[PDB]
Amino acid sequence: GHYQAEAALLQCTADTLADAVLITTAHAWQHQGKTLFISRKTYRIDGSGQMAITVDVEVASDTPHPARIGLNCQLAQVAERVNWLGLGPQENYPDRLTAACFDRWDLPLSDMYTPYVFPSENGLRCGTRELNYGPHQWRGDFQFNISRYSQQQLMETSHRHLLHAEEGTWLNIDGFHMGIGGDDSWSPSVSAEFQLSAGRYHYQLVWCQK
Amino acid sequence: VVLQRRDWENPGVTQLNRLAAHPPFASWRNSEEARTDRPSQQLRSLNGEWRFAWFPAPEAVPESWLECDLPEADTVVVPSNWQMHGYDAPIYTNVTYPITVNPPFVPTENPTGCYSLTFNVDESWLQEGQTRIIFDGVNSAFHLWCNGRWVGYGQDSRLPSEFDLSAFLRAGENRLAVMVLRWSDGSYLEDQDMWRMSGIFRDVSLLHKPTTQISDFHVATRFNDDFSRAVLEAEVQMCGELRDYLRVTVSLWQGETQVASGTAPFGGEIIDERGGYADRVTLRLNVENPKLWSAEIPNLYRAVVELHTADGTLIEAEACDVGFREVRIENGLLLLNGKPLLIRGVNRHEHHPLHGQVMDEQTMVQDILLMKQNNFNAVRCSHYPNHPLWYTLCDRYGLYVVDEANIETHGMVPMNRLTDDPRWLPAMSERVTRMVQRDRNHPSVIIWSLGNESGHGANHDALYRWIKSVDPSRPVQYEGGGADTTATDIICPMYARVDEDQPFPAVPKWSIKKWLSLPGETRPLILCEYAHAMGNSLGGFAKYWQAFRQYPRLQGGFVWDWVDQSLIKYDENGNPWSAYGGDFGDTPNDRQFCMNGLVFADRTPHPALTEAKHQQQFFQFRLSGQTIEVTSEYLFRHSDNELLHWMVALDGKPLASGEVPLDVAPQGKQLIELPELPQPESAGQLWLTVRVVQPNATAWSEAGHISAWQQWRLAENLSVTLPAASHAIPHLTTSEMDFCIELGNKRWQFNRQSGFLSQMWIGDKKQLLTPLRDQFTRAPLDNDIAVSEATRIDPNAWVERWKAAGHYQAEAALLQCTADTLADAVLITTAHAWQHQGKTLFISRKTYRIDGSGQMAITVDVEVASDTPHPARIGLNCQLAQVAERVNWLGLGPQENYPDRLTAACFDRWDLPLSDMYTPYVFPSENGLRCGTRELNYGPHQWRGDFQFNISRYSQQQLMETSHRHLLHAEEGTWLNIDGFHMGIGGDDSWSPSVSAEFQLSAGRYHYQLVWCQK
Ligand SMILES: OC[C@H]1O[C@@H](OC[C@H]2O[C@@H](O)[C@H](O)[C@@H](O)[C@@H]2O)[C@H](O)[C@@H](O)[C@H]1O
Ligand SMILES: [Mg+2]
Ligand SMILES: [Mg+2]
Ligand SMILES: [Mg+2]
Ligand SMILES: [Mg+2]
Ligand code: NA
Ligand code: NA
Ligand code: NA
Ligand code: NA
Ligand code: NA
Repeated sequence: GHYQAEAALLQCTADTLADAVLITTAHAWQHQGKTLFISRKTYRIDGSGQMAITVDVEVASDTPHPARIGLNCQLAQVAERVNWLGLGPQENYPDRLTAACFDRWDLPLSDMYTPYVFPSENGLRCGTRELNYGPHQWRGDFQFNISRYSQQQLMETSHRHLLHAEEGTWLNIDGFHMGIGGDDSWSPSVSAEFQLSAGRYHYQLVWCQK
Repeated sequence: VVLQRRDWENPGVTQLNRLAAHPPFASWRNSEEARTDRPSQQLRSLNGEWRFAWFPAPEAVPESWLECDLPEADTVVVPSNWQMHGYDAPIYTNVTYPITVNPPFVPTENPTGCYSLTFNVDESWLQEGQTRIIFDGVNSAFHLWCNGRWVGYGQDSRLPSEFDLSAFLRAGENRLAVMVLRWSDGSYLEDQDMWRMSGIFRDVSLLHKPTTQISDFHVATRFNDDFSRAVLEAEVQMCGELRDYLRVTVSLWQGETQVASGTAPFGGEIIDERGGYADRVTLRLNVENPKLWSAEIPNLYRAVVELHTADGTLIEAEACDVGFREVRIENGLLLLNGKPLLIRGVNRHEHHPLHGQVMDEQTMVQDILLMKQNNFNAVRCSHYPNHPLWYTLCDRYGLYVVDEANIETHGMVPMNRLTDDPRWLPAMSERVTRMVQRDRNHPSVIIWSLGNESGHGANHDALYRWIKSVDPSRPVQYEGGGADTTATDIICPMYARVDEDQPFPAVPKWSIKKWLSLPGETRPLILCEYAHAMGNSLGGFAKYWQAFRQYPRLQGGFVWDWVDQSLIKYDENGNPWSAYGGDFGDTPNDRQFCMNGLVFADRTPHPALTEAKHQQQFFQFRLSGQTIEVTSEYLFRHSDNELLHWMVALDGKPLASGEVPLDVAPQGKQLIELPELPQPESAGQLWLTVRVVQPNATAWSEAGHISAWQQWRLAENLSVTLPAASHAIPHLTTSEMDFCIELGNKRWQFNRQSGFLSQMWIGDKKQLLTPLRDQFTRAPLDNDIAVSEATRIDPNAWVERWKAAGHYQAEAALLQCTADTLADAVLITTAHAWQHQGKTLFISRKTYRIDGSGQMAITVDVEVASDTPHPARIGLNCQLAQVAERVNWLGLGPQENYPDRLTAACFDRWDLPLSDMYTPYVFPSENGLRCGTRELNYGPHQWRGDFQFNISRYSQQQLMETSHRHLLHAEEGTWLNIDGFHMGIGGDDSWSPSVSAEFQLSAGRYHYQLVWCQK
């Protein structure tokens, strides 16, 4: 029920600090009485404008290891370029990133999408410390993809020519992402060291304006 | 003549007047005594009280000593090593010879032990037949006199020397004089990494044989394809006068049943143009469906060899235990009785902490029992022939033995300088040939070894072929010169790693997996030494066993090694302490490098032993849904003394348990279907534990012995239900120097100059003696230190890199220390930089969140500079004020376990006395860690999370500064180390970096979280 599971709110509080506002949240994703994931976050917005998001996730040991642990949202902005400090310039995944180099990369938005004829998750870049898109900057240690196509649209479409640019830009920022495998394509082929099996996961992001 | 000839400085003379080697004799004059292995009146022990005098050199020995007792002499127990009686110091050196390397010469100051014995010989022993003396072990060379007359000379410390005394003895009182030299040319071949001692250290006895005697006999057993038929072949040799009326009978016995018998006159088959051996005969006995010998089932028969007259008068009888088994290498696999062995082996020196190198039955039995109880099936005689009883016990209890010649020339440059020299071939040959002649009839001996660490010389090739020629029944192995030379049937490296190559010039150690498939290579690989168990070690052990099980031609190895070579010394109050190299004034020395055991010298187990037991299990398990699949790794036995106990628990709380009898054929599988398990009410992780129990006692184990276990995680139910909001609210008191938080009779004090929780108060009672600080270092393990020779330092060793980077000197510098008030909590935020000489090694960012329930939530985020050596640990430490009796935890245990040595540990609720949370390694280091812990309880304290911890009365600082365990003092309160992360311990070897990459703290950024509350 990973594709069906809905977020249920456990906690949502706000506190005023010396030079910041702190929002604290907790969610559970459940499928037929079973808790698959728990997400606990703090958002800390300070006087400089930077929003620090600290995320701690629990994944039930007996549920299949998840494909990714991250956040997504649809930005209103459509910008021409994507600028990042991390692995590139081309698409790279945890078990396929040796070719990629760490550096400052700047590509048009369209290069951040790989037009596989059968559409799927694509265009990820790993080992990223800084991502820039229009006025937005994200900092941390994350994997990301960015495009005009949502994960849902990619999931529901069988041919690349039937894809349509959605309003704004879909951003997926992951703290962790499963390997892609490929020893073969007709059995589970992702190696254990690339499966998200740790049980507890932590990542932090800083979101600010350029 | 004796002084003039200096036979102890001539590798061309290794003996004078010594009798031929042979299998164990007792010269029974009663066949029934021979059958039942009862004592023999013809074999008398001379052990007990002898007289002894120490001299600095053989030139210092007064001539009168030959004729009568020195009044200056003392009375001492024999067998003994004279260093153990305090006459001079034992020397611990590893590679470097304890004498100047100048073959064949030894120092002129050559410690000389003068032993003598006045004893009675009855006339009946001298009127007829032959009286010989037997010295089973004399280190390192000796001259023998009897009633003042020179008898002979012997070398090789590890095999018996025998001399005919018939013409030297008189009726009544006789006197033996034995002049034992510490050093001789034989010492050049005796450079084993062990204490250098000397003396008459094995049994001394007298044996009476008739003039017409059995002088030798060899037992072979050959089989048909399915081992349903066997032929026992016994070759027998005689000395004395040949007569037509002489006969030999060989009988085979199964318990009290005679299964076969053969009789013949002397006279062998024609072997060449000059005829045959008139003084030998070969009897052949057919055996149908023999019971086969193995370590699994050590079935033994008894062979009795009788020399007699045609009309039935017995002259004498000899006998041995016979094990029907075949050892062969076929298609690259070592087979026993047609099945591929998986060698669960260990190297074992003959060592006792009180008695030195003197071995006794009790110590031997204790070692064998502990080995078998810990799933070992094989032992390597590192590096010399053992005390004869050892083989008899291995025959009877069931262990595979590698019998090894007493040859090690490690200290030579290059290592084969002597072994490639034809001048040293005679001396080397006697150490090989006399071992074979003695031990060839033992079923436990399955492999011959040419010695240890003597490079590869032409002499090895010659002696390899000699053994292959005289004994085709056993493979020959030898490691020197790169582990895969033409002098070895088995690729037998030492400390070759599983996946990692070590490409040393000329003698590389390939990954064992890679080694097998090198172009042209076809042999099986069995490590003669692996998993160096020095101190806190055996990291990565499971990696070897995973590989052994996956690759057919990887057939195991022998752990180095069984028992720590520590010796007992006494303090001023007579209290004993464990000593090592250098503690006896011995110099130069190699310090603690003599201690590499799975067990302490007194046979108390190190934590590593349990890891060995678990990985060497004979049953394998898989879980699929409700089904447990049990696979047998036995080759011969059905599981006829085994039952499976299963237990399902929820965070340590038993929910269901049952038992099923195991009925598994060798190599077979059994499926056990678990019953419907009731859903647990509470949240948490369900764990399945299975264990294999032996309901019945055996020769080697008690009833209820656990032989195997395994755990799996089952269903987990994550906690979604929030704690009911506590009504109380903590109060922050700010001052210039401190942030104080109060909640009832509870205070938390954070120093604002340092940025650490410097104190906690429960009422008016202090909880901390030292502030809670970050710790990134450990008191270095033997593996960390990585020294095999005290002189040499490896700049790549972990301790060296840590020291050079300033990890042990690093000073915390405060970056940020702030306090905030939330609706229902106080939030303290800190950041520290650890720096050495301008360079930042680590940054620690923390939050402490204290709520109304009195729980302190600590979040820690650490950055580690990518160019600093990976740190030993990422954690916190403090000295608690409390000293409590018990430590209680939910996590891996009960024993000490580390990230790369935790497979044996089980997740459960464990409760131990505080003292059991400290492992008393003789050389102190980081110790007592327990991993995968979710909850820890000590006195009033509780910590929750996912962490590793150790807890004890010794700081890392004291452990780092103290060279011997007995010098450690309990500190005030209790030192707690709680780690989010801890580096592997390594152990593949202990003289270079050995911690595998997946166990090094290389991630750059680390996060862990702890909750500290009062229980
Ligand atoms: O305790 C070590 C153990 O291992 C074997 O080899 C010893 C070791 O000594 C070091 O000085 C050398 O650098 C290294 O080449 C060698 O492996 C030996 O067979 C054992 O008897 C014992 O010393
Ligand atoms: Mg690369
Ligand atoms: Mg000599
Ligand atoms: Mg050596
Ligand atoms: Mg006895
Ligand atoms: Na699709
Ligand atoms: Na194997
Ligand atoms: Na050693
Ligand atoms: Na059974
Ligand atoms: Na120490």
